[PDB]
Amino acid sequence: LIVYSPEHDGKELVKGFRNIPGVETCPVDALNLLQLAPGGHLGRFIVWTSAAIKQLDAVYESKKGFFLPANIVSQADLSRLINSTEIQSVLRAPKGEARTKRAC
Amino acid sequence: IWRKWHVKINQGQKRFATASALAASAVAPLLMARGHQVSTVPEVPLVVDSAA
Amino acid sequence: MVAAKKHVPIVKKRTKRFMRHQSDRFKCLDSAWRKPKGIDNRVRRRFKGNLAMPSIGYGSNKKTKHMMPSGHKAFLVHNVKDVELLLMHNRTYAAEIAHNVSSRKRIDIITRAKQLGVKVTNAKAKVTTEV
Amino acid sequence: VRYAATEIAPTKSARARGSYLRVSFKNTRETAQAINGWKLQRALTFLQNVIDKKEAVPMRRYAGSTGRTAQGKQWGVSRARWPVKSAQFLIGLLKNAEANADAKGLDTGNLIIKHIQVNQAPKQRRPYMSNPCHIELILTEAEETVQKSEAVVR
Amino acid sequence: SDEIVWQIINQQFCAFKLKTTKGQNFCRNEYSVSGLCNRQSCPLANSRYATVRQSPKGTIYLYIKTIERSHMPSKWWEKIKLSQNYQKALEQIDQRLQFFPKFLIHKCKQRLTRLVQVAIRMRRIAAEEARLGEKLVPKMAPKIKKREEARERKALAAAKLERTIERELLDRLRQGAYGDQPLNCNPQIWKKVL
Amino acid sequence: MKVRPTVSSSRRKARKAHFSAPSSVRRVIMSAPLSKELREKYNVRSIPIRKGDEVQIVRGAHKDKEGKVTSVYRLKYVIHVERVTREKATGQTVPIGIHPSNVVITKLHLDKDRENILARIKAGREQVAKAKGK
Amino acid sequence: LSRVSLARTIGNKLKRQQLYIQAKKANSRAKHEERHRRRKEEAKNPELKQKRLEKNQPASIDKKRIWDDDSLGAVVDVAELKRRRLELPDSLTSQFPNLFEPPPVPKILVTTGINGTIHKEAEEIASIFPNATYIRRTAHRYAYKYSVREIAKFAKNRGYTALLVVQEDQKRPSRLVVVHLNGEGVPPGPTLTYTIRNYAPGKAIPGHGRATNHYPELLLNNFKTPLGLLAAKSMHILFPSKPELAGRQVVTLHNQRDYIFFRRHRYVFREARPTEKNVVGADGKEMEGVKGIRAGLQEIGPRMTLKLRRVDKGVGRAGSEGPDAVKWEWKAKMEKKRTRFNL
RNA sequence: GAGACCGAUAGCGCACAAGUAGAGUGAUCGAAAGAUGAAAAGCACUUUGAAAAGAGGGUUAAAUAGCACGUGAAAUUGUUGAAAGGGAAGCGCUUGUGACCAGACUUGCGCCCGGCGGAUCAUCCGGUGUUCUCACCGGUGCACUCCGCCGGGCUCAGGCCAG
RNA sequence: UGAGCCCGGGUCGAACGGCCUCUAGUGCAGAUCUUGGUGGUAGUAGCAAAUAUCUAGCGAAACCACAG
RNA sequence: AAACUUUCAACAACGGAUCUCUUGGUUCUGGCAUCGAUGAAGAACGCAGCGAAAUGCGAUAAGUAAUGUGAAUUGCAGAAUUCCGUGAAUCAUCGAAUCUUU
Ligand SMILES: [Zn+2]
Repeated sequence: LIVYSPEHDGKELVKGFRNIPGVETCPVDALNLLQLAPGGHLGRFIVWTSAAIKQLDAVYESKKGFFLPANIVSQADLSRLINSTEIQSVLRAPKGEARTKRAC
Repeated sequence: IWRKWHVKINQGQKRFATASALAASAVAPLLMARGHQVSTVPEVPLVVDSAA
Repeated sequence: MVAAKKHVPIVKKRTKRFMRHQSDRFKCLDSAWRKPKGIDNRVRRRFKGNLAMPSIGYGSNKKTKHMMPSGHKAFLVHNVKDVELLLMHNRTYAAEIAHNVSSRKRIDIITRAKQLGVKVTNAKAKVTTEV
Repeated sequence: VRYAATEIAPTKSARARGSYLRVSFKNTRETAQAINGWKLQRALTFLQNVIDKKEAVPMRRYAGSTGRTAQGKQWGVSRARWPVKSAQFLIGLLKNAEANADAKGLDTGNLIIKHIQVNQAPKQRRPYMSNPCHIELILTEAEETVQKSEAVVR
Repeated sequence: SDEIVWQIINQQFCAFKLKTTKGQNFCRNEYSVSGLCNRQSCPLANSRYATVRQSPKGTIYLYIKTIERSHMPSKWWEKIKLSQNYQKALEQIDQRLQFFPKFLIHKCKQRLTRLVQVAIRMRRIAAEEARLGEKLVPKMAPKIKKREEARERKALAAAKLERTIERELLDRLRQGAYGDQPLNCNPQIWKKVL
Repeated sequence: MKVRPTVSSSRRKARKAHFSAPSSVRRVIMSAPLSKELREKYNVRSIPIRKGDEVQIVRGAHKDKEGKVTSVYRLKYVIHVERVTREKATGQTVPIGIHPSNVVITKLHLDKDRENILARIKAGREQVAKAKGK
Repeated sequence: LSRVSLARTIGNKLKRQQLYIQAKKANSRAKHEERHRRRKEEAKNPELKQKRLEKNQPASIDKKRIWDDDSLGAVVDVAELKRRRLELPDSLTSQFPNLFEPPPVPKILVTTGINGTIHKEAEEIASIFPNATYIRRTAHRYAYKYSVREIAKFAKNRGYTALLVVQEDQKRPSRLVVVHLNGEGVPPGPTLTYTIRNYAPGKAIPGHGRATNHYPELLLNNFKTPLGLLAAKSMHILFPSKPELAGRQVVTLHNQRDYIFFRRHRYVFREARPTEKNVVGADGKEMEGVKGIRAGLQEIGPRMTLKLRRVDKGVGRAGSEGPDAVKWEWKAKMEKKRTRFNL
């Protein structure tokens, strides 16, 4: 997906990417979820322009009634949360192993 | 014909989904898990200069 | 030494199929099992000398479920890349070439599987030996 | 493996067919069953002696109680009848097969009726329904026997 | 975000996933050290990863992926050539994958063992097929098979086999190919011919 | 992709328009490419075929056969080349219907109107060549 | 209706069916009337029937055969080119000097594929050829896999003349590989690979017989192409040249439209029954000399069909070395036309 | 101009002769019915006979695609082969007999000599791409090391069932 | 366990399948169910609208869970 | 013994399901506004070489004129009808005409 800035790049690049099978073009001010997650599957490959990044900084402060959401988790790395000196220090000794030997 | 064909979604939830999709697009394992051939792509948010 | 893994002996609790009640009499009734829903149906009430119904007690051991008599599990393959996925599972899985695979692609799959040490169930398909 | 009984050579057989024939299926089937397995000239004389009235055709499966005479003593069936049109159609197909065997180069004095099959034809849409039939008969030659020669010593 | 991409891969959709009805899922990714979809074997949901792959030349390499090149899909893997000596290659895997998870080390040794065993088996198989000379070829296609069946039926009809044999035997009997006093036929039959 | 709203990408309408076309539209549809030498000579790629052209068949079981077009059967959407015929059961030699897309015109039946067609096509191609050059 | 399809002109199925039925009635009645009138005029004038018969001949694919305008693959007639030269075989005897100074008595070794299951079928095929022994190729399941070249060398060292390999498909015979081992200092010779398609043992044949130990006589019919001459000679060397005529046994390999029908009969020269006709000769009736004499035949051997698929220089593909590795290979595109035969 | 529609018992009653055929004094009621083949190349000719029919023979990639035409289910029917039965058949569990069909572990690795050839061997030389320390080529040679290939030698491991 | 699924053999001739989601005119043994096709009765009753016996030709209907 | 009845397999029938197809339907959307006493909608009778149906047309009758294109129509039969031409066509456009009985 080609994301461009129509103010700084113009709309002539839309014509040159039209016939190439598969490639799509979208302005940075009118991004489409149907194109960013095709089929409901996340992770679309995107070629940006430089002006696309600068106006991508710009247009998320211009939406009225919307601010960029704050996550309920600060550090999403669970291995950093659990395997850290902070938590490992207060942990009681293990009560068993991953595999329990059969007693009788 | 008076079946409900269209779905009203809150604009806040649509902007949340668009921002989540944009954030997911900057992660390369998600790009290959979606099915994109990016093994020769130098950086996942593939920024090219506007002069090109 | 090349065979399947060491596995516990394969025990089938029942080898026959569960036929639908009165399906041998009517040609409009397929033999696929349907649970009887009538109140006085003696198959449903489990009277003596009648059909048994499928129960969870008839289930197979989890260590030998889905396992062929040779000890392998069937793995459906459509191309050569699919048999390559059994490089590390040559003793646990056997290749089952799909029914719509052409002859030359079948030759490619059989050749690669032999090199990988993977058994093919239908290697006597539309191929023949040339001297 | 098991091998099926191979067919006899096409140079030793002669086939005749008749399709969508306007005769009753049951009477034609019984007439064909009566002459099944016989020699060709015997079947010719029987059908010509059932077209003009001397000889009877017994019925076993599609048997209707119509006549009870002595002509069924030779077949062991107490129910005997005389269909006429089925005899004419069987006669026509038998001379057709005779012409086919004469053209092919078979000895017409040693022809036997290997098999004769009467199948049902599509019903004539006119509630009264007609019952046409297909007939497929195959005549063969009598099996030939050759005396062996004594084996040689080595 | 290893856990978040793992949740997205495992619970929603992955293009490298083969779901079988036999109790195991498989990973179609080429860099998977074991072709199984589970948490430890995922090449995508693990930022630090290691696998062992064999080139078409036959040289076997160890591929190592770190988190600091994770935004560089063209620079994800560093490739290290493994020795032809099996024990020295095992020690090379031990030396390069130091301080890695033990699962990755164990699966790398197992994959190297299986690749060397497959190479030896391939050499033995190639020698055996070179000695025997056998080769699998496709059977006749259904159109060609139908063509041969129909034309063989027509050729058998046009052959007139028994008539041809009888005619050629009578022709051999006429021209004296069996000689005077033939052992084939009765003396009266030979008298009638003359 | 089509942009003009008057164009239809319907398979149904396209098939109906193709198989229920008038004779002049069928003439336009039954067109054949020119040979390489004629393409460099007249600067024209393809022309509607006509009786009297000499063609070479480049597709089908009658490949590399040459001959003069003796019939343009627009109803059956086929042309009849000279000596590319068949045999019936009775022995009659019937022509074999070859689509005009399967042949290449090696010699044109040059009249005044055909020269006008060639001139118009050449003028359009050269004016687009001028537009591309500058 | 010989030029027009009613299905492509009438859009209604029922109307087209009614029109076709009426056309069949009219055409059948007119054709029967025309033939009855013609027969009445043949009865009036019995001379123009002969001109009608000699002018209106039925067609045959054999007469429509396409030849070529000689080296192992040219579709030519050797006898007719020979008669052209009398009024351009040498390439065959140059390429195959061992097959083409009489050959010795043949000893045949018959085997199967690797894990062969056709033991009775291969034993019967060996029982076809005089002086033929059948040896299995693997003994048990997990023994040594001998190659065709090794077995050919082993049988060459033991005095065998030729090696026959019967290859199975679905537990039925499918391919026949004939290798000529030659003798003295000559290497093992050409390899001919045929396909067995319609195999039936003697028991399957209704009204059959049991063969004896007499040497049969060969009826190799309709071989004209140099490839066909090579196949006929390869079948000829497998059998002894002198047949024991006391036991009237005939082995027939008849080539028709590239298909070689193999049969085996026993015969007797008997007097004709008075309803039998005299035997018609080829291209003209009344076989001169045997009018009233006919041959009775009884099948004592298997019915099989062969089609030559490959001719190799050595023992198979692995064994043929130089640029003249394969002598001839069958391709389906060579049977693109139904009147083109390779023999 | 289109569709997350229907696909010939569906979708308009009507994909085709459809408000037609046909019914009713009339107002009105109102069907069934699509597919040969790429191309008719729509089966010449010989021979039975009175048929909307056959046998040879031909066209076709194919006619068991022949204007009864793509494929061709079941109900129901005929020919052949096998088995059983004559005061019901059919079903569940368990052996036996006959016929037919399948074919068990895909059946390997490691050491010790001799010869040969390559290299990740040579602190050998030159070049290329790089994540800048890892890969890939080209040329040298076998002192060491490591791989293979060939000829000998030895050990071991091997699937199932009985006692 | 099961609803089911996979492979072999034959026929055939132009499209189709798995997985993750979405969607619905989505699963039949019965409704004196609808439409089509096909039976025993039955070559029987009778020769009747349409098309006093024996023998040719023509030839139904009621009824039918399976049998006495 | 033979005959009959039942089950299974192969082949051959009956029948038209399934699969695949679709110049058809159905639902939505957009531009536009145009029947008739200057005789409408509808009904009937006729016009072609072979016309059964459908369609077109009206005694100028599967049509005439004018314009445009540029070499056919076509199932069979016929044309000395036209191919550097005011010119084929079961062609398209269409401004001029003909237009039976109701
Ligand atoms: Zn995964």
